[PDB]
Amino acid sequence: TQRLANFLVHSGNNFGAILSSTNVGSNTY
Amino acid sequence: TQRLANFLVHSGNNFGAILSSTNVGSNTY
Amino acid sequence: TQRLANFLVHSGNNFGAILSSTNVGSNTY
Amino acid sequence: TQRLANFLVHSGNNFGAILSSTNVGSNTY
Amino acid sequence: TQRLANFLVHSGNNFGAILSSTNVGSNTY
Amino acid sequence: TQRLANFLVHSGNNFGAILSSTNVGSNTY
Amino acid sequence: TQRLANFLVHSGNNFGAILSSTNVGSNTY
Amino acid sequence: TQRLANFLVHSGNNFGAILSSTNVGSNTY
Amino acid sequence: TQRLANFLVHSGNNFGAILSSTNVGSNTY
Amino acid sequence: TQRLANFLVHSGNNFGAILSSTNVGSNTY
Amino acid sequence: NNFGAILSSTNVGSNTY
Amino acid sequence: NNFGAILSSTNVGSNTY
Amino acid sequence: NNFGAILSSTNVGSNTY
Amino acid sequence: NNFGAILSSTNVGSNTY
Amino acid sequence: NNFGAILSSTNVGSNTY
Amino acid sequence: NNFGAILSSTNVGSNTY
Amino acid sequence: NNFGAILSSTNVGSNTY
Amino acid sequence: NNFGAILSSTNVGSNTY
Amino acid sequence: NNFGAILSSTNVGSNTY
Amino acid sequence: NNFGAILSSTNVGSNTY
Repeated sequence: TQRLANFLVHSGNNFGAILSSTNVGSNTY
Repeated sequence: TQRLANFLVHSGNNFGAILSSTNVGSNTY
Repeated sequence: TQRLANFLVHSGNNFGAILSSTNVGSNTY
Repeated sequence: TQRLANFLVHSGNNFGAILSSTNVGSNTY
Repeated sequence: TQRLANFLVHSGNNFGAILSSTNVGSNTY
Repeated sequence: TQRLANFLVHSGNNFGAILSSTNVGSNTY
Repeated sequence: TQRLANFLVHSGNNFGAILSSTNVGSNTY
Repeated sequence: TQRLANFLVHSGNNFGAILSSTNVGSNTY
Repeated sequence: TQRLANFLVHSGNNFGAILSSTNVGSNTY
Repeated sequence: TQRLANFLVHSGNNFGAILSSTNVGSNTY
Repeated sequence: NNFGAILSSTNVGSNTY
Repeated sequence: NNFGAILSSTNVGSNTY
Repeated sequence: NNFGAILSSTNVGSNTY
Repeated sequence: NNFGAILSSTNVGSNTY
Repeated sequence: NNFGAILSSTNVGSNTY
Repeated sequence: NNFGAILSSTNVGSNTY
Repeated sequence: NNFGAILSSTNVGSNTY
Repeated sequence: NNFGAILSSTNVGSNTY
Repeated sequence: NNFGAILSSTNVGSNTY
Repeated sequence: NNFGAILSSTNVGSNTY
């Protein structure tokens, strides 16, 4: 059982998520 | 059992999600 | 059992999702 | 048992999903 | 048992889905 | 323009969905 | 324009969703 | 424009969602 | 433009979500 | 523009979320 | 007289998991 | 007279996990 | 007379985990 | 006379974990 | 006469963990 | 000699939104 | 000799929003 | 000789928002 | 000789917001 | 000889906000 992962990212301008996990509620009652 | 994954991304301008997991509720009651 | 996956993406301007998993509720009660 | 997959994408302007999995509720009660 | 798959896509302007899986509810009660 | 809807449900044991909207990806690349 | 909706549910044991909206990714790359 | 909604739920034992919106990633790279 | 919503819930034992919005990542890289 | 919402909940034992918004990462790199 | 809807549910028994 | 909706739920029993 | 909604829930029993 | 909503919930018993 | 909402909850019993 | 796959994409132009 | 896959993408131009 | 995968991406130009 | 993967990305230009 | 992975990224330019 062997798992290998490789990631290479190049970003000029970032306004969002890269390799990220985001949670937002924004709920209304 | 062997799993290999490779990722290469080039982004000029990012406004969304790249290799990301996002959750948004935006619910209304 | 062997699994190999390769990904190469080039993006100018991103407003959505690339290699991403997104969840949105936007429900109304 | 061997599985091989290769992906190459070139995107100018993205407003939707590329290699992505999206879920949206948008339900109404 | 061997499975090989290759994908090459070139996109100018995207407003929908490319190599993507999308789910939308949009249900009404 | 008038819309009227009425729902009545009686459930002993639930393992699935009742009056629900579910989305599952379970995709593989 | 008028919309009226009524819901009545009785549940003994719940393991799933009742009047709910659920999203699950469970994707693999 | 008028919208009216009424909900009544009786639950013995809950292990899932009632009138809820849930998001789960559970993704793998 | 008028919106009216009414909710009444009775719960013996709760292990999940009632009238709630939950987000969980549980992602792996 | 008028919005009215009413909530009434009775809980014996609570182990989860009632009228709540919860976020959990639980991610792994 | 009914000009709307009448829904009746009656269950006699027990639920065991 | 009913011009709306009437919903009735009656359960006689016990729930055991 | 009802021009709205009437919802009635009656449970007779006990819940044991 | 009801032009709104009427919600009633009645539970007779105990909850044991 | 109701032009709003009426909510009633009645529980007879005890909760034991 | 090819026993696999060869995919070639060539685009000459510009994309304007 | 190729027993796998070769994918080539070449774009000459500019992207303007 | 290739028994795996070779992916090449070449972009000549500029991105302006 | 490749029994794995080879990924190459080349971009010539500038990004302006 | 590659039995793993080789990743190369080259960018020539500047980023201006």
